[PDB]
Amino acid sequence: REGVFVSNGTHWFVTQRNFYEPQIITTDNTFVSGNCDVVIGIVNNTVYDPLQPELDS
Amino acid sequence: ALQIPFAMQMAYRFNGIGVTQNVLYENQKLIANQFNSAIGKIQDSLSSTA
Ligand SMILES: *[C@@H]1O[C@H](CO)[C@@H](O[C@@H]2O[C@H](CO)[C@@H](O)[C@H](O)[C@H]2NC(C)=O)[C@H](O)[C@H]1NC(C)=O
Ligand SMILES: *[C@@H]1O[C@H](CO)[C@@H](O[C@@H]2O[C@H](CO)[C@@H](O)[C@H](O)[C@H]2NC(C)=O)[C@H](O)[C@H]1NC(C)=O
Ligand SMILES: *[C@@H]1O[C@H](CO)[C@@H](O[C@@H]2O[C@H](CO)[C@@H](O)[C@H](O)[C@H]2NC(C)=O)[C@H](O)[C@H]1NC(C)=O
Ligand SMILES: *[C@@H]1O[C@H](CO)[C@@H](O)[C@H](O)[C@H]1NC(C)=O
Repeated sequence: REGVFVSNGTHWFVTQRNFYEPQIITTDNTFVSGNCDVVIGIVNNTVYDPLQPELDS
Repeated sequence: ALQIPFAMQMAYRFNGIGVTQNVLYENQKLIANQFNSAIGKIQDSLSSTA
């Protein structure tokens, strides 16, 4: 939504463009569009959905 | 200078005009071809038009 994806080598994070602040990738930090096939250089990682552990209680 | 991939710099340029950056990635080959062709037209324009 704002910022850019980065990896420390082992894990994937989203970060604001002008200061390194690594945050977990979530359905709040990110928006969907279309599917994997169209994007040049897309990568595979989990996106954590913050609602699911709440409803898992 | 901080390096950034050019297809990712252009996504920042698209957000800078209020076009959501998925519009670049979904059209990256088209946007690249329109840019390459437009630089083509500059050479033809300048080469002919004194
Ligand atoms: C990349 O970031 C992750 C998360 O900050 C690091 O994984 C953690 O590493 C510490 C030890 O350094 C462990 O105590 C945590 O349990 C780890 N968390 C997870 C979710 O695995 C990871 O080590 C970092 N990698 C690099 C190369 O810096
Ligand atoms: C991202 O993950 C998907 C699976 O979730 C990978 O898709 C598989 O790719 C291989 C090789 O083309 C196929 O044999 C499988 O049948 C594919 N599975 C599915 C469900 O499509 C994909 O290759 C991964 N992409 C990257 C860039 O790592
Ligand atoms: C958006 O506009 C471009 C033209 O700039 C369209 O791309 C052309 O599509 C036709 C076939 O429909 C081709 O003959 C041209 O060679 C294409 N031009 C380029 C530069 O690739 C594009 O199809 C349009 N898209 C939509 C959804 O209207
Ligand atoms: C990045 O660099 C090399 C040379 O262009 C190429 O082999 C590799 O596939 C490229 N990856 C992407 C995602 O374009």
